[PDB]
Amino acid sequence: TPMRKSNPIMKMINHSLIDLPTPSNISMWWNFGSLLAFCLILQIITGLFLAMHYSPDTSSAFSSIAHITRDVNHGWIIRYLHANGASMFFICLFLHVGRGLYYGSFLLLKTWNTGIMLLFLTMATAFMGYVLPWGQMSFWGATVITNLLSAIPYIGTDLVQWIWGGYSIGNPTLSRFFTLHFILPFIITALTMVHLLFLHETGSNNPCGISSDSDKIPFHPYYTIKDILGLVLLLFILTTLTLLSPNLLNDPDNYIPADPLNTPPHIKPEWYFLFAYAILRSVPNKLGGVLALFLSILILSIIPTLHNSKQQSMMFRPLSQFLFWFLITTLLTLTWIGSQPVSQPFIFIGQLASTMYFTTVLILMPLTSLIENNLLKW
Amino acid sequence: AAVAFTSKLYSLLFRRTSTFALTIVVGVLFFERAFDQGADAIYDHINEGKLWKHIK
Amino acid sequence: SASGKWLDGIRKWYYNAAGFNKLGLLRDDTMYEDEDVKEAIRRLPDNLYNDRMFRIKRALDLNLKHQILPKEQWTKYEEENFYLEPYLKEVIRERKEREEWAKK
Amino acid sequence: MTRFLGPRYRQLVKNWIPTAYTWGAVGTLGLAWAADWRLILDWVP
Amino acid sequence: MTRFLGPRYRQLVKNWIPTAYTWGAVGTLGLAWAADWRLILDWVP
Amino acid sequence: FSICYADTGLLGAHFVCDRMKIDDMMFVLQGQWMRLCTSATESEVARGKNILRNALVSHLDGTTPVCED
Ligand SMILES: CCCCCCCCCCCCCCCCCC(=O)OC[C@H](COP(=O)([O-])OCC(O)COP(=O)([O-])OC[C@@H](COC(=O)CCCCCCCCCCCCCCCCC)OC(=O)CCCCCCCCCCCCCCCCC)OC(=O)CCCCCCCCCCCCCCCCC
Ligand SMILES: CCCCCCCCCCCCCCCCCC(=O)OC[C@H](COP(=O)([O-])OCC[N+](C)(C)C)OC(=O)CCCCCCCCCCCCCCCCC
Ligand SMILES: CCCCCCCCCCCCCCCCCC(=O)OC[C@H](COP(=O)([O-])OCC[N+](C)(C)C)OC(=O)CCCCCCCCCCCCCCCCC
Ligand SMILES: CCCCCCCC/C=C/CCCCCCCC(=O)OC[C@H](COP(=O)(O)OCCN)OC(=O)CCCCCCC/C=C/CCCCCCCC
Ligand SMILES: CCCCCCCC/C=C/CCCCCCCC(=O)OC[C@H](COP(=O)(O)OCCN)OC(=O)CCCCCCC/C=C/CCCCCCCC
Ligand code: HEM
Ligand code: HEM
Ligand SMILES: O=C1C(=C2CCC(c3ccc(Cl)cc3)CC2)C(O)=C(O)c2ccccc21
Ligand SMILES: O=C1C(O)=C([C@H]2CC[C@H](c3ccc(Cl)cc3)CC2)C(=O)c2ccccc21
Repeated sequence: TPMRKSNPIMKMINHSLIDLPTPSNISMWWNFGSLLAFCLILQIITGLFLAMHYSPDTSSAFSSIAHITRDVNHGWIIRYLHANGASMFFICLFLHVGRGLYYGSFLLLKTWNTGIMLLFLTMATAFMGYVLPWGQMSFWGATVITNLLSAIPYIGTDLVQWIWGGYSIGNPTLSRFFTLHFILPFIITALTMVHLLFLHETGSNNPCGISSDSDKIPFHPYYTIKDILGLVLLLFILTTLTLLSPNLLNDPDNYIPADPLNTPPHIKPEWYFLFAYAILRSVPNKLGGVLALFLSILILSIIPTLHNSKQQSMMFRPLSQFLFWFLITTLLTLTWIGSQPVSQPFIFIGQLASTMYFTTVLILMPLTSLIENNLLKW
Repeated sequence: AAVAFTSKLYSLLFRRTSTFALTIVVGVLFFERAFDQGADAIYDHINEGKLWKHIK
Repeated sequence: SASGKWLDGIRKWYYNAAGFNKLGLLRDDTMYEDEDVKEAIRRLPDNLYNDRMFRIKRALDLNLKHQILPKEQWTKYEEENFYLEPYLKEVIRERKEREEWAKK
Repeated sequence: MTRFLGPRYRQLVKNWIPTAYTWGAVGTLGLAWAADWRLILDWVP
Repeated sequence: MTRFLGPRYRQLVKNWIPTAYTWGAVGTLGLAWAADWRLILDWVP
Repeated sequence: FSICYADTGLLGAHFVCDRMKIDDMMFVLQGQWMRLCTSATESEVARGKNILRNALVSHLDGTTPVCED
């Protein structure tokens, strides 16, 4: 035998990414998982460096970041890279989800469920990093997200006070944010390995939705060079964002330190969250609002159950495709509404967008699938 | 027959992997310096009169 | 009555919109292989099995090459063969019978 | 589903009812004992 | 070991000497280029 | 095998395998090729020369092969 197959560690590597049988015909939409992994690695490295200069204390957090960006050699670009890498991470994440919704890869149940877990974990992590600078937006974001558990009817307020460690947001809460933000990424790493373990038991779905076991090619050299090309492209975009236009996504209100006595007139979270914010804004009831907020993501878990089609992929299903793109526009609409004041036109538009989101996932797609079946005479 | 440039290049340098690697390190040594100098020249030239190196 | 011609009209429209005929594929080729479908495929005679396998490989190759067949070679709506339906119906009957035994 | 409507399934469910409510008792009393839930524990002599 | 004393092993080592010193050149120049090691790089025109 | 023509030829190998052992066999064959290109030694070469001598003299036995030659 070759050494490639002489040994358990080596043979696992070989079954993973040398002699793995991959479909010949998968497209660019399948590159975004490797880019996700790359992004995780980038974040961990840049974070370990930042960590050695940051101060988890409310009387010096802000100024520690000032110190990083002004006195540490090239510290400014390390900061820039961390912040922009998070944004890239979520871009890839959203595109990665959407692929699977379009091409019917949710029928790999274990992979799909571990994906949902990973989405949740990544969001938690990103939010707990966003409050560390202790600027004016960070503070009130913390406040809202930790008051969320007050909606639990019997035990909520006590949960809030047990997470605060006191009567209010304060120094004891910031160190908790920092410990959790430190530890979560590694749990994410382990669960990613489990995710891929589950994947390699079946292999990759493909655009046509039919079995590809007659035309499998090896992962090396084809997809090795293909993914390397994808990485080069991602690095070009990331560099241009870091050096040529660093302030594109930046928010001025987080360059004012925190003031516990004043909330600013215009409130806006980080962009990858706006849509949830809009959903949360759309229900005139506290408990109902929070419930909707969490269901908006948890609803992905029952898509496999509502599947009626005989065919797996939307490639050959046009009515389906039309609905898919309408759903994507509803999400864009929620993102846009999240940016606007809480005033009447936007209130009404947001409520319609929310009802149409759930409607579409839960009702319209199942019924169009049945119509489609009937048109093909089965 | 026709001693052509790329064939000499293959036979002298690229045929053996060690020598290919050596060629690569030697090329990067000189590319780095030439490329830096060109870029710095262009940059300096785009905004003459505004950099403190010369105002000094 | 006319209603037959009308329904067949919309059905032909939907078939051309789907476009698996552009790849040289039959409808029964495009099913997802659940348990029953795999058992129906097991039951095919050799000639049908081999024809199916080649047709599918050819579609995959075209998809790899972002191309389609010449229009002259597209599958036409009026002369298609539902070769797998009969076997599938039998498989499903058998499973239904067993279920019905299991509740007594 | 529609499959699980029939005689055997009724008989089979009846077979497991007692074990079900016994595990229910176990879970309820354990929760109460673990959270010193006075609403239940104040009635224990 | 004592096994690897003999004619074939001498011939075999001679076969690989040149590749060995070429990889040595690669490693040395790379280290120097990577650490801007002036001790070597000051002699490059 | 070696198959010669006037201006060209084929130089290679032929084998039969069980379907689960094609990859290993290709690996072994190409590895022997690389070995000869990079690392040959005198002791084996001597053996090969003797095998070739024996073949040449063995073939030319009887009139038919000689006429044909
Ligand atoms: C100061 C900042 C400077 C920044 C500079 C940035 C420079 C970036 C350079 C990037 C170069 C990339 C090169 C990649 C080569 C890869 C080769 C390869 O294999 O590709 C395969 C890959 C496709 O993969 P695949 O295997 O075919 O699978 C895909 C599908 O499954 C296939 O499915 P299908 O076949 O069904 O699909 C067919 C069709 C489907 O077609 C449709 O769906 C229909 C579309 C119709 C459009 C009609 C026009 C618009 C709508 C008008 C409608 C009417 C309006 C009426 C209004 C009325 C109002 C009253 O889709 C296509 O054919 C798409 C092709 C084009 C892709 C474009 C990609 C854009 C990337 C943008 C990057 C932006 C970020 C840059 C960084 C910025 C930093 C600040 O891509 C290609 O084949 C195309 C390669 C070439 C792409 C070039 C892109 C150049 C972008 C330049 C942007 C510059 C401006 C930036 C602005 C920034 C603002 C902030
Ligand atoms: C979320 C927080 C609150 C959670 C509270 C939990 C409430 C429920 C607690 C139940 C405890 C008793 C369960 C016994 C189950 C035995 C099953 C079994 O197999 O037994 C036979 C087995 C094997 O026995 P055996 O093999 O010799 O024979 C058994 C054969 N039969 C059954 C026929 C007799 O025995 C064991 O080895 C069981 C070991 C169980 C060890 C449990 C340790 C206690 C852990 C829970 C208490 C601590 C909670 C702390 C909460 C703090 C909150 C702030
Ligand atoms: C510890 C810190 C200091 C370390 C310094 C390292 C010094 C040595 C650097 C050597 C660089 C060049 C090696 C080339 C080897 C190519 C082998 C090969 O298989 O090539 C053919 C292969 C395949 O080519 P092919 O398949 O098309 O054909 C090859 C066939 N032959 C050989 C016959 C022509 O090409 C590759 O894909 C090789 C990619 C190599 C990528 C290397 C990236 C650079 C990484 C090192 C530099 C950065 C160091 C940073 C240090 C910072 C310190 C502060
Ligand atoms: C910094 C700000 C960032 C803002 C947010 C960025 C992410 C959202 C981007 C939205 C726009 C994305 C446009 C992508 C290009 C679309 C091109 C297109 O329409 O091509 C159609 C073409 C048709 O091909 P086939 O049907 O396969 O057949 C062809 C072979 N014969 O390709 C497709 O349809 C492939 C579609 C794949 C999925 C695309 C998903 C895009 C959006 C994903 C993210 C949306 C938000 C999250 C959704 C899920 C939420 C639970
Ligand atoms: C002092 C300045 C620095 C000098 C640096 C010198 C080294 C430069 C870089 C050299 C890289 C290595 C090139 C040669 C690798 C040879 C590998 C080898 O012979 O093993 C191949 C063979 C392949 O396996 P099979 O497939 O089973 O083979 C069957 C074939 N039919 O064996 C293997 O499995 C691979 C074994 C790998 C061994 C690698 C050894 C690396 C040694 C590095 C030393 C570095 C020293 C640095 C010193 C720094 C100063 C203190
Ligand atoms: C840190 C987050 C994640 C990482 C690092 C990751 C990584 C990967 C990688 C490398 C692949 C290989 C195939 C490919 O790139 O398409 C993959 C496939 C897949 N991922 Fe994930 N993923 C993540 C999150 C998710 C999420 C959020 C979902 C779904 C909600 C998901 C569902 C899937 C599925 C279904 C596949 C296989 C689909 C197919 O092959 O057709 N993953 N993932
Ligand atoms: C999935 C992985 C990660 C994500 C998504 C993430 C995200 C973020 C975000 C969005 C910020 C705030 C950016 C800003 O305020 O401009 C941040 C800050 C920070 N993160 Fe990360 N992070 C990750 C991994 C890590 C790791 C592993 C560490 C290890 C210590 C770390 C350490 C820090 C530190 C110290 C800060 C504060 C410094 C600053 O605000 O510039 N991060 N993180
Ligand atoms: O990119 C991958 C992939 C993997 C390649 C190696 C990546 C990776 C990431 C980080 C490190 Cl340190 C090493 C390898 C992880 C993703 C993997 O397992 C698949 O199964 C797959 C299938 C289709 C298309 C692409 C892929
Ligand atoms: O009022 C808010 C608000 O409502 C949120 C919200 C946004 C959505 C978040 C969210 C929670 C859970 C999930 Cl799964 C996704 C997003 C929770 C915090 C903020 O992020 C915020 C930031 C800064 C100032 C004010 C605010």
